[PDB]
Amino acid sequence: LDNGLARTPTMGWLHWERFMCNLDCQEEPDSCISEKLFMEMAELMVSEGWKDAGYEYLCIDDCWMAPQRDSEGRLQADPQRFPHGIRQLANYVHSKGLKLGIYADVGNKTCAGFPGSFGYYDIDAQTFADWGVDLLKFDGCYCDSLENLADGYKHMSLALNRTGRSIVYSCSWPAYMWPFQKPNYTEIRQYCNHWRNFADIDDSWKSIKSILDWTSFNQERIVDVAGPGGWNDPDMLVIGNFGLSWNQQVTQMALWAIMAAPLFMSNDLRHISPQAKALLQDKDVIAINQDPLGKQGYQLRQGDNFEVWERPLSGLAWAVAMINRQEIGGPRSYTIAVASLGKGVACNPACFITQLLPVKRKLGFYEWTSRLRSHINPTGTVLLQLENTMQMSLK
Amino acid sequence: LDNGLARTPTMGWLHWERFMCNLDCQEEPDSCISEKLFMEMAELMVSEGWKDAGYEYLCIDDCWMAPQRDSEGRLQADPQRFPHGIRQLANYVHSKGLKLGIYADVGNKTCAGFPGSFGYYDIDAQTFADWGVDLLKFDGCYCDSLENLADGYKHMSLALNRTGRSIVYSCSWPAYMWPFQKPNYTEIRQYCNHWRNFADIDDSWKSIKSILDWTSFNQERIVDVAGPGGWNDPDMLVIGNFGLSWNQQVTQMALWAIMAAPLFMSNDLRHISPQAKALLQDKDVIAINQDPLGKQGYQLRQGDNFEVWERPLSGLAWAVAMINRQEIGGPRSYTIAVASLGKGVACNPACFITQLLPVKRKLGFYEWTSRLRSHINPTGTVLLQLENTMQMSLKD
Ligand SMILES: *[C@@H]1O[C@H](CO)[C@@H](O[C@@H]2O[C@H](CO)[C@@H](O[C@@H]3O[C@H](CO)[C@@H](O)[C@H](O[C@H]4O[C@H](CO)[C@@H](O)[C@H](O)[C@@H]4O)[C@@H]3O)[C@H](O)[C@H]2NC(C)=O)[C@H](O)[C@H]1NC(C)=O
Ligand SMILES: *[C@@H]1O[C@H](CO)[C@@H](O[C@@H]2O[C@H](CO)[C@@H](O[C@@H]3O[C@H](CO)[C@@H](O)[C@H](O[C@H]4O[C@H](CO)[C@@H](O)[C@H](O)[C@@H]4O)[C@@H]3O)[C@H](O)[C@H]2NC(C)=O)[C@H](O)[C@H]1NC(C)=O
Ligand SMILES: *[C@@H]1O[C@H](CO)[C@@H](O[C@@H]2O[C@H](CO)[C@@H](O)[C@H](O)[C@H]2NC(C)=O)[C@H](O)[C@H]1NC(C)=O
Ligand SMILES: *[C@@H]1O[C@H](CO)[C@@H](O)[C@H](O)[C@H]1NC(C)=O
Ligand SMILES: *[C@@H]1O[C@H](CO)[C@@H](O)[C@H](O)[C@H]1NC(C)=O
Ligand SMILES: *[C@@H]1O[C@H](CO)[C@@H](O)[C@H](O)[C@H]1NC(C)=O
Repeated sequence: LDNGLARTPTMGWLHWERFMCNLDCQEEPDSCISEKLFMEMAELMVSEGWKDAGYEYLCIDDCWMAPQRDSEGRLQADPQRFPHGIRQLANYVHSKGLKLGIYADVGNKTCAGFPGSFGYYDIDAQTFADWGVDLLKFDGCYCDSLENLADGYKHMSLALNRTGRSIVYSCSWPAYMWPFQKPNYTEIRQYCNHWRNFADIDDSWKSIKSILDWTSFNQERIVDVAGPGGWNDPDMLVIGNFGLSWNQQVTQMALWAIMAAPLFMSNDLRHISPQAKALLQDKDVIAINQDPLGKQGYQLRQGDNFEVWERPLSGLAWAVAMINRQEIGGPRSYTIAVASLGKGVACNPACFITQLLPVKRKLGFYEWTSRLRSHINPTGTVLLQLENTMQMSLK
Repeated sequence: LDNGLARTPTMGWLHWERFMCNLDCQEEPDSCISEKLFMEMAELMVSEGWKDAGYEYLCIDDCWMAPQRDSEGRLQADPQRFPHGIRQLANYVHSKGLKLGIYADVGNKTCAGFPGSFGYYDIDAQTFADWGVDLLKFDGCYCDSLENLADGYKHMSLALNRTGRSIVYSCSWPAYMWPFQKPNYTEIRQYCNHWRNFADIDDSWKSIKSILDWTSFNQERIVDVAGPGGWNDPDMLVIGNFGLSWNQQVTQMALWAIMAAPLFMSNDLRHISPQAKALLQDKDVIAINQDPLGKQGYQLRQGDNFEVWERPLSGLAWAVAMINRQEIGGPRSYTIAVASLGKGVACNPACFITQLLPVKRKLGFYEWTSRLRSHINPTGTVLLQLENTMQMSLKD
């Protein structure tokens, strides 16, 4: 989308995976969807260094709205859970130097069953721009035909544009056309800042693998259409929650950098382990994700339960990820020829190699015909960065 | 099996899941299957308090033997990886106060392709007893028919008995029997100390869930046949490795106590986190597993992605596990009536409830008519212990 936004993948925090549609503030005041929850997160996004690492969008997913529209056709923030309304919440977020994201749906209802934006796109767009919303996640639930889906997403895109406010526009569009309708990604890119490609993520390794394999399998279709202003969205980071082992967490962070994915954490920032904080705030990895060239990586090869993914970076550099898919045994040795990496330009005549994950370590110079050995944990990933020695010497 | 062994589930360490069939001592000296590996583990089992916690079987899985039997048709310890042979290794293990486990296969070949024990049961049984072996894991690979499977397992059972040495006998029998017909568990418990119900296991939550669900599904056939001297084997503990989140590890430890399962760790004892050590060595949970009454627990109910498992313990005590199977969101609240627990005997007129996992915490006294609330993590488990207040007032 040509609105000058998301020139690098959007980063931030989205409540859904971690907190869901919890409406019981009586029994569960600390994890129900309320203005208090988002204020706490906003405070912490600053004080814990999340903003400094780059995460600046505090995003409300589903279940923020009251059951009915008001007498002027507007969506209403739930009276009990958001008594001070969205506007004040937006103001609070802006004062912390952050931006605010909200959620709506292209159909008659949101996925959780609350009011949809069908036949209200213009009204709803204006309401968001007025409050000071900076990002809209637009979901594809309860849409009766593919035609309405298309028009709806297109309509909201232009409806937002007319308001004159900069709003990052996030579309579940292509996800709702699977598998028997090929989405037009040229078309989707024209109207969206990023787009959800596949099924909802959850707190599991099964989900991550499912997402990775879908991406890699369909890579020819989706990789090249991504770039500054328009990204593929493999969904929220679930690092720091409950369902992933440490190695699986590392795999997500690494691969999301490779895929030039938006980085939306969905976790409890009040209760997050120091390791997780460190991984999610890793400077070097975030830098790979945020690489200004903005070219999405891809799976280079697979076999023997190993996977090699690579991504071209600005300054003729390269990120390379190696995944151990074998879910039995211990750290498994893997050896690749550096000549295979980066279409054979990366290490010609040579390249310097730094490991970024699971730990940072400078591995040194590897010439054009040399081999690299690593040991990768079951379900883990090794992430590397390759500087070409020709480029390196140039100032 | 009526050999006076495994009166409580056997505990120890088995190399397979963690180290597999690694034969490259050249490139990987520290994780290839060697005598050196097992000596290191033996040293550590003592010095790190594993023996004290109860783990006393150091077990060799597949890929210990040479490719060929010697001229007298005996299995040979691989010349490079076990140059001092099994007998010396056994001696070393005994001097540390531990016991030694070995692996063989009922068919023509082991799962990894090494010599099988078919037509050598007597010879092989004698070889083991001579060496000082204390436990045999007997696998069901490369068996052409189900009759041979049965006879083979029966034969080795008696072949071991004839040697006169006490040997814990572990059978993959029913696991390899399942993809054809329903196993006779009365028959299996006659000849086996414990029995594997599954193909294998791995370092994954997927595997744990799969094991739990099959066990609960088939609990009518299998739970009641278990008891002192004969146990259901849901396979190795994978805690402390790579593929499980902390919560999933807790779930495995808790449920393996409920199921009166053997506790064979498969991990690298040289590189294990303090947390994993603490959980694997947890005194109270091990005590539940090792409860002398020796009754296997069962799934009490399931629904809404919650599961309740319970186990009767001696002294009219009860262990109760509650699993959150929902793999999305956060700590989900769950509430049960204490009258439902322990066939309604556990908390009548009341019970004292202690939480053992994920942390230890005294909850208090609960009347027969009261409800208990917990919050359980996605893929986690809460493990409780219930003492009845009639049994408590009987402090005299
Ligand atoms: C509503 O839709 C309209 C119609 O597309 C949209 O207008 C477009 O806005 C973009 C982004 O602001 C304009 O692109 C700019 O064009 C100027 C002049 O040629 C350039 O100098 C700008 O360069 C930027 O990008 C560079 C990186 O690529 C940066 O280095 C530099 O610092 C600049 O930031 C930029 O390319 C575009 O011309 C219009 N298009 C048309 C046809 O008018 C408008 O933004 C939308 N409104 C809202 C509120 O969303
Ligand atoms: C080979 O197979 C034979 C035949 O099956 C097997 O003999 C059995 O051994 C067991 C264990 O040694 C014997 O069972 C015990 O018998 C005594 C005396 O009658 C009882 O006191 C025992 O009762 C309890 O007390 C013990 C507590 O100290 C416990 O050990 C025990 O679990 C009980 O709670 C117990 O029943 C049994 O008598 C024989 N059976 C027959 C028919 O001979 C032999 O041990 C096997 N040999 C080898 C080397 O494995
Ligand atoms: C998918 O959609 C895009 C954008 O609408 C198509 O590109 C346009 O094609 C139409 C012809 O119907 C032309 O009028 C425009 O000039 C094209 N615009 C651009 C920017 O290319 C594209 O052809 C469609 N692709 C498929 C396979 O249907
Ligand atoms: C929503 O509901 C109306 C009335 O039932 C229907 O005609 C319309 O097509 C629906 N819109 C979508 C996008 O599903
Ligand atoms: C081992 O091989 C022989 C020859 O093929 C066969 O007759 C015998 O049944 C096999 N044994 C088993 C248990 O598979
Ligand atoms: C299993 O077979 C044995 C004989 O081997 C017999 O005693 C017993 O009745 C059978 N049990 C069942 C459950 O069929």
